[PDB]
Amino acid sequence: GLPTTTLPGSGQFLTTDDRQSPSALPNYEPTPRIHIPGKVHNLLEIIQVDTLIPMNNTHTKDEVNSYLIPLNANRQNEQVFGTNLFIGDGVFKTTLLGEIVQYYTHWSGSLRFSLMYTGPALSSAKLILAYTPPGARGPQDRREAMLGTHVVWDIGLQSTIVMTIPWTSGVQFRYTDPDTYTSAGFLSCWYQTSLILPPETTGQVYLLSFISACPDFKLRLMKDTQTISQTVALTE
Amino acid sequence: GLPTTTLPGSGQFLTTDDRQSPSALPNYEPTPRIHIPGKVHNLLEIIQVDTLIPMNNTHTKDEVNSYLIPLNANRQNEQVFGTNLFIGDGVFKTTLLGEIVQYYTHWSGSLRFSLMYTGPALSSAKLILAYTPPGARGPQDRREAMLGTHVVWDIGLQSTIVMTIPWTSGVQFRYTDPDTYTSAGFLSCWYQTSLILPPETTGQVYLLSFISACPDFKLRLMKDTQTISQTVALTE
Amino acid sequence: GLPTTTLPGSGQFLTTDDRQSPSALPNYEPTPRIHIPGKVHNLLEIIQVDTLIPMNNTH
Amino acid sequence: CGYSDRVQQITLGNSTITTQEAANAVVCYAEWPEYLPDVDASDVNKTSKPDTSVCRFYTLDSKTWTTGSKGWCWKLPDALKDMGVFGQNMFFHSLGRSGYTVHVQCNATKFHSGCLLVVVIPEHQLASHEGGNVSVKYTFTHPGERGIDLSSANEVGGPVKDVLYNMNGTLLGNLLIFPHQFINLRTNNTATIVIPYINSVPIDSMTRHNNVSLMVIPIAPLTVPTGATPSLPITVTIAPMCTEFSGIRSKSIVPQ
Amino acid sequence: FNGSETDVECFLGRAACVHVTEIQNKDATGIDNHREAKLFNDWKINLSSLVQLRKKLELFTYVRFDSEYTILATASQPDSANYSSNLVVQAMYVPPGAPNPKEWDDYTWQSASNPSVFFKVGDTSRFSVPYVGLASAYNCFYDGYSHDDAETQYGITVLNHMGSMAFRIVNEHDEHKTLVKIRVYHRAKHVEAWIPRAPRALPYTSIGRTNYPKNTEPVIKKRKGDIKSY
Amino acid sequence: SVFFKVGDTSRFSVPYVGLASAYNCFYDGYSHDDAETQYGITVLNHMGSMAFRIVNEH
Repeated sequence: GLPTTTLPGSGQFLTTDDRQSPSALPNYEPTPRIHIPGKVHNLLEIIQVDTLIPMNNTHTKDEVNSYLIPLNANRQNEQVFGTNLFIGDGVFKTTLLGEIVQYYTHWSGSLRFSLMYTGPALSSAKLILAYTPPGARGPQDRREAMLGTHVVWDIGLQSTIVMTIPWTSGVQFRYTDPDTYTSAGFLSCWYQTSLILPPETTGQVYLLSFISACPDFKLRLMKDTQTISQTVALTE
Repeated sequence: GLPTTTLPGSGQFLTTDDRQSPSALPNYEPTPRIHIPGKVHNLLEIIQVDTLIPMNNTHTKDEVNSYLIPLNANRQNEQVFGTNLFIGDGVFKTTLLGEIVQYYTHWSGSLRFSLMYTGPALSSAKLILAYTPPGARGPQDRREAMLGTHVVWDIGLQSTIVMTIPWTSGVQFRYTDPDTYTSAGFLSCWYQTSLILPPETTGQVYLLSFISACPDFKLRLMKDTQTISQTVALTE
Repeated sequence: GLPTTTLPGSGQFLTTDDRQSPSALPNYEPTPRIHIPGKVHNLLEIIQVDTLIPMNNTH
Repeated sequence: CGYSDRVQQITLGNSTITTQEAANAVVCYAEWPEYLPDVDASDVNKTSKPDTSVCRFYTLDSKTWTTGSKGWCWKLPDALKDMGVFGQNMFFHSLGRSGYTVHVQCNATKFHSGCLLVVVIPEHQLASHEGGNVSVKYTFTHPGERGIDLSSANEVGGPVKDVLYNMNGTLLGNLLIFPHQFINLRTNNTATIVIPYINSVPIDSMTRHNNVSLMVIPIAPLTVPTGATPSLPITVTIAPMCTEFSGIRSKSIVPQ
Repeated sequence: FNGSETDVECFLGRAACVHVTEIQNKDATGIDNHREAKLFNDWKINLSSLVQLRKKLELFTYVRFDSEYTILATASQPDSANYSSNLVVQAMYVPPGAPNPKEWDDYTWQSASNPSVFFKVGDTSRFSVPYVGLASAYNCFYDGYSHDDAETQYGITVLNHMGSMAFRIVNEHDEHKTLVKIRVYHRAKHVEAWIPRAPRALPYTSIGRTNYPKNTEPVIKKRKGDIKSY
Repeated sequence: SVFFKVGDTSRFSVPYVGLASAYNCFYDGYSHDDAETQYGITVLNHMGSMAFRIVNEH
């Protein structure tokens, strides 16, 4: 009674196609839906949390000290931080933002860099931390960083320093293929003055660095995510 | 629940059939549509532009002088132009109107022949240019051209001469198969008087000839467009 | 989403069956229809004309 | 009173050109050079506005149209590299939006016969002198202020100097669907082309990417009356209009 | 007329044979013929092969597609006899910015979010890949390299990559010979073109680089006699 | 061009491809007094040309 045609692409098996399929248990009430806290609808609220950054991961075996940026006394106009802002590579790879951006593809959005001091109450220091945009060669000292968009937010009365990281569109998005190009962004910190330790301190103090994404974040295409060239078929 | 029949022509693969097909990326926002200038919706506005005609392409190697119709002094009642108006063949083949009409098939529409003089300001000449319709033998001299639909629009005060080319329907359209029949139209130019050069000029002056299609143009069926008997499967 | 059945007589090729079929030239304007005289809609007006009869066809 | 051609003061910054003979204007397309790529981001703006101090008429070196001449080709956003505040904004930032206004003027007397073709070609990719599976390494592409200089200056390793294929594989008289205007010495002596910004990406580096090649080429050869000089000058001026840059409150110093 | 005959969408939207290829499946290694055209094939899609040797799309500068690859696979080894016993062929559209398989039994045929289809040999499969473009339009005709920095490759400009098609066979058992020919027909939908461009004189000599070939013959025709016609 | 399995069919609809406004099945006249295409067969109102082949090997 109903005439119909064929379509090329018959017997097709798209893996990815959303088609309603009939039920093997057509009449079965499941265990009913209850309310449990922390309901999630999006990975944006997953990556809204400042995790931490391993910056002092320059020791061989991985320990707790991988996150402690070491601060000594009587050093000024010299290096504290320094990083390429290529998330999914280098030191940002093993953050939660790390494997999330390793999951997808081309991304967009501003960030929320945070920074926090671990030292004595009666200690003071001035730390210039500077951002240089992608496509610009990063500064070589405290001088050239100060001519950049320098941030002090000093140590001695304030511990938690947050700086937003504005995003700039390059070729419409961010390159997500493995290269060591140097146009990803650059953040680094310098002693504006020497660290003033309290008397008979005799050691080191440290900083703690966090990273996350502002609500402006964007994730566009999805990828396979090998990361180990993965194949294990072990079942029990 | 829904009874249906077959149709002969099942498993058919029409190459040319507009059928909506399911998406391999069913959920992916693309790079969004922005505005960039020169938006095109039709080939009519492509072929609305007077390009140029190579008329002095009677030299062997192709140079810049292929478009320069040569004008000498002390010649009158003799040849300047002369062409069969078979676009897609001869001297009109390598115009933009050329490969566009080589793309389609049977065509229709009036044209816009243009003509422009390249000489000194204090120079004068009378040039009769004459059109004869398709199906008529073209004139042999300035006399027989003058009894045609003669156009002077002289040289000495006016440089840019445009003449519309009216279209006449033969057997309902224009023959688009390769033959050297002589019922395609004929346009040619004659010196009504000798070219009056300025004193101690001692050389040649030239004319520049353009062609395009008026908005009355029409292109009806599409063809394969070999033009070289084309096959190259080189991929990199 | 749309359940359907079979019908016996599938893969059938009726020569005489009026079915709409897809176009090989899906987008092509033809030579347009003009008016020419003597339009015919039926063989009745063909056979309405007295032709002639060969009766002395005995040679 | 009498002839009243638009020859009044087009003064603009340090530039006070106002040299217009038959001051008719052809724009590239229906789109004017326009500043705003969007409205806002629903935020307070510190948007880089250098149009107060970029809109100068940066002229070029003059070039001598001889009888034995073939053409000249400048890569337009990279012709103005070593010059102006626009060039220092070009190296100083990375990305910028630049609409241009090009005014090519040819000094010619009443007695000189010839015609020129100016043409603005968007994204003019080049054809090599090798002509194989290799092109110029972008050292010979855009010398800046000097052009490719097609007129009998042949070289090796870079682009071809063939003028009929116009480093493109295309054809000379077929080139006019690009914006163009003919300088006819019977009629005019100058030409203006109004170039809006053109790129598939709304904001782009001009140090890396060559938006526009500008070609001035003689279609008809120049026949001077004998006893005069067999050379005529070509002067080209660029006024980058409604020009925008990206690196706001960001760029400190990059020397090169 | 407002009829879709001479407009842009009808102009480029026809389906054309690109990328004829020929694969098989033999064994894990078996006889030493593994790598070139056997057991799998990657294409790295590029309309630069046989859109009449890049002409109608090269007539414009900026385009935007919405592609419909219709993969026609067939059994070159006599399908009439046998060599077709449930010969399921696996196609796969590897998107740009994703690793490419280089082996038949490789991890990125079954990996995560790589659109792969399965169909019987001698039947077809229809796709609709959306506009996967880095720029807002496909820069078919681009001036510029990728960087003055590290610089990805060269001004081929594979930055606006479209995709990479991968074809292979899921079958086994070396005792026999089979051969499968795969022929993909690209079709572009909703084609929006910009910035008309003068056509080429010669058939090309390279992909991506707008080079005109050396040693040329005259592309334009001499007059039959003089400026005197007929 | 269409592709179908052997032993199955394929249905077309070619529109009126006529040079004249009707098919001149019964025409008096040649093609020209000029070059003249062929003869008063009158293949000028051509309908088309069907081509059949096999895509296989071996």
